[PDB]
Amino acid sequence: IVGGYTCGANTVPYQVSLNSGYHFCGGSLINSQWVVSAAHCYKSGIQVRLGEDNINVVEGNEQFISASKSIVHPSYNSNTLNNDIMLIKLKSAASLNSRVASISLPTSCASAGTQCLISGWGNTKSSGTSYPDVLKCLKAPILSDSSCKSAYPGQITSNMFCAGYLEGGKDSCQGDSGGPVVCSGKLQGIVSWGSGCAQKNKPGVYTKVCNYVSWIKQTIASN
Repeated sequence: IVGGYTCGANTVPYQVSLNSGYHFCGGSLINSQWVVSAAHCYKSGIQVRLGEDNINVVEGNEQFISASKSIVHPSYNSNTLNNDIMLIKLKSAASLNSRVASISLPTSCASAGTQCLISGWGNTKSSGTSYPDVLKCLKAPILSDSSCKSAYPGQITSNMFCAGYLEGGKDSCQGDSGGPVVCSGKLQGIVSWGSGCAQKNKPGVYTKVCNYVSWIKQTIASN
């Protein structure tokens, strides 16, 4: 997260870290046994870490649960990142509490201007790279359709939306992958892609979760 701020220990209970001997992506807890992330965050043997703040230090409130299966959307396009969503089922149900809680899926898409909360342990610099210990936050508004399409000419599909600041300086970055974009208590987006990080006219492009609610429900139910 570029230009964000320390969220504060477990102030984003639904935020999770995908681990492969190291943090490589973010994720959102949607129920005691399922996590929503980006399809580009796929890999075998992922270990989900819940209740994390300082990913470099075991603080005592974490729950490490191996993913029993990571299901990428059937229509995921690796080149464009169209349909960049993935469901991860936990080998076992997480113990939900004040530091480990799920986020509600949307029942309708968010309007331009809707301010959201984006979080993650990604790269904190727009040039080069520096990773934080604790979870970083960022309040960013959803960008209008036209401004989104102008920034990424012909690269924005209906399963994507922009959010951030066109003047740059504040944005998500590599490491935030799969992380949440919560607006009014609803997970409306997933950290997907973008041109650089925090560049002017190059805001974060996020997976439009509202478009995948039926798929998510259908996948969770038959798994």
